[PDB]
Amino acid sequence: DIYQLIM
Amino acid sequence: DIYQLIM
Amino acid sequence: MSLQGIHLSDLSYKHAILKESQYTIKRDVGTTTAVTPSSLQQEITLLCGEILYAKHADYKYAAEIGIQYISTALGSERVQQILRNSGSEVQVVLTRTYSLGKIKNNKGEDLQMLDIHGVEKSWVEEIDKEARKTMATLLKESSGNIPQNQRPSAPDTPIILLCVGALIFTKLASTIEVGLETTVRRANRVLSDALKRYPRMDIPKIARSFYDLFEQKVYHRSLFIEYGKALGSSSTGSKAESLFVNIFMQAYGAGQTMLRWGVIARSSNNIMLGHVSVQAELKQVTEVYDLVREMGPESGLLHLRQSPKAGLLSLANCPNFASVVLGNASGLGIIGMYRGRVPNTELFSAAESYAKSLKESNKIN
Amino acid sequence: MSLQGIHLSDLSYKHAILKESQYTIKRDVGTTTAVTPSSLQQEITLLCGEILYAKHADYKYAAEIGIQYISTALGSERVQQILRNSGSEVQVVLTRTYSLGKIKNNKGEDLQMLDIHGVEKSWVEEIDKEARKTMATLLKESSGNIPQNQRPSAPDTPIILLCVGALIFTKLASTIEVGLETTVRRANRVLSDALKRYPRMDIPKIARSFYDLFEQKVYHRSLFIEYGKALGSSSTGSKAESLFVNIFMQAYGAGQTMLRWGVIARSSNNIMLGHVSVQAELKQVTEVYDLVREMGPESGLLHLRQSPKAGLLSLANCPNFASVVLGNASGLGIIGMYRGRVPNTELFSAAESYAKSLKESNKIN
RNA sequence: CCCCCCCCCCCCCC
Repeated sequence: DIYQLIM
Repeated sequence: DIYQLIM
Repeated sequence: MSLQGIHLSDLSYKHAILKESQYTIKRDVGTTTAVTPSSLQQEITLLCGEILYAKHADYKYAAEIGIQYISTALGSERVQQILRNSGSEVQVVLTRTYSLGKIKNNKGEDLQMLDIHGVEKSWVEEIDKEARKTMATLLKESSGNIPQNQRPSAPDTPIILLCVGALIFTKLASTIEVGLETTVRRANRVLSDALKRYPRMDIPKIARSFYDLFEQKVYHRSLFIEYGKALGSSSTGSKAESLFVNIFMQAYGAGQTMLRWGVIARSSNNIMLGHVSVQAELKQVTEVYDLVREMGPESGLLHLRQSPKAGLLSLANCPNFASVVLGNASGLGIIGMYRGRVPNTELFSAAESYAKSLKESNKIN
Repeated sequence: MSLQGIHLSDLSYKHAILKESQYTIKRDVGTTTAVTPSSLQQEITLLCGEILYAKHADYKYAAEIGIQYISTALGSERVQQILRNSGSEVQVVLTRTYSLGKIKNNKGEDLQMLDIHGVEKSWVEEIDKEARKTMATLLKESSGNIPQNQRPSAPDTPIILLCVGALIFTKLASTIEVGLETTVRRANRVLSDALKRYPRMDIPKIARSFYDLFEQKVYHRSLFIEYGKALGSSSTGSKAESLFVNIFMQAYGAGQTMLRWGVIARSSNNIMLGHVSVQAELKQVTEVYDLVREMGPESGLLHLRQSPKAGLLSLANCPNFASVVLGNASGLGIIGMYRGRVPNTELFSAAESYAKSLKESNKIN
């Protein structure tokens, strides 16, 4: 679940 | 009748 | 023989470096902002008036509604042009009226509500409904006691909102706390007639909204300035518009109080200006003032526009001149709560003593 | 009958020799460099923010990412023109967005990442992965506690990276150790809001990366300078951009501190300037300052650009004037740890004694 | 040969 962070 | 005020 | 060729002129060279650039910067390439067609000017005035006469849960986009009124005043395409010339690649999105739903108005048509890009429709709907409930309560309590100038549809409500905006604008070189306190204090007096017409406009929250908008969208500052320039250039106007131009002109030299206080120190004949430490720096001081003269009228708007070129006008590399200037300001009582640092305490004390002696005594020339 | 016709004007002649050349020099003919099209500014901004909020084992290409942001702000074709006008035949290469693979983002599309020439894709993958892991851990610690200003996607993160780069740029006439120490020391203060927002940006490693980049790719110095020129000419900007321009002006007279200190020694009225040994050299000193005036505003950038023409601005052939200038600076206490050589020790001592005596006493003119 | 130090800015009142 690491590549869908909002940033 | 709140939306019929003249304003 | 003579020490005459020993001269540098570095600040003029720095300004020549900055001014003479043949490449323009590109910022905000994929961002968008909202404008309103001038046809909707009436429908934005009402909005600017509904923020004023009711106590609202949230004031997030009050500054945006003021900017929308500015957009109607100047024109949408003109606002595109202003933003483009400000150096930002923001793409304008146009405001659109939409039918609220089954709701019917007094004229028999559907109730049309404004749709502003970046401003969620829930906020506009809740402001509208809250103001309508407030007017219903006021009419129920008092019948026939509502004049025109106590209604949201009064033509100067956008100008009152933008007067609070101009108050917060004057303190854009200060911090948020000092700016908010100054805005509330000066709005209690300057906007006293407007506050008497609208006894429940939340000046602190509107001012915080305006500060937020000015920080987030720097280009809007330029838009604001254009409105002021477009307002002071009008042949006629209203008293609210004249008040707006007065506050806008009070915002002029923002972020450069040391230059004005140096002119004051010279005007007061402060003899500590004759100190050798100050004489060793008067050359660069005069060079900064010459830079001001070269930039011209736009030099005062440098810090308000938040121009990166601002900082050439800084007198921070003349600590003895700055100390004497601050001492002269303190002796006259001008300094107030100015937080600019004092490098040389001895010159500050001497200048303050001389300024106190000069102000207390009287002379005839 | 008179010694009036004895004169040489050798420094002006050398400048006219070097300047009036009909042949340009070609360098870097077979080489290539990377740029990013302005339309990818958002995509580069994120990357410039992901070097900031995580602790990375390797910071090799951070300066390259800052240059990529400069390229997006100026434009790829305009950056190619800049690098050509700097006198380099480097062939610009264009950044390409590539899909990572089977990995998908929150929007349901393929995760597109930047592909920069000369930067291994593995470095970009590891920077992005470490940043994502760090933010995942931070959100595991606290929920909903991350505002926009603490996120990598903040628009000013490239400007923060470039401000660390500009701090290392100010010390490009110094050594690597002094430059790194100065950059860390000054960044602890100047970039304090950024260091609060991003508590784990490794300023020493980013500064070493920028120093490296300015060593291998000298033409990028020119690019850097153009950014400053393009950034100080903008009507508006952010606070970080004003900070960048402030440091960029602080870099101006770099490599020529003896000229500034000689102007100081003239403004300090050091009596040892009147010593006959210095008097025999004021004519060539005046020729050096005349050369500065002839070169104009671009004379300050000569050492930053690493121009071969730099060194015509050297006062090293006037040892007694140099000794008196260094002594006057030492007496006033501004010499610091400057390592310039003092040829005449006696003139240095006398000048320093007079300057200390002048600074201690106070007089009114 | 040259070079070599230090340093964001802003901040009051109307």
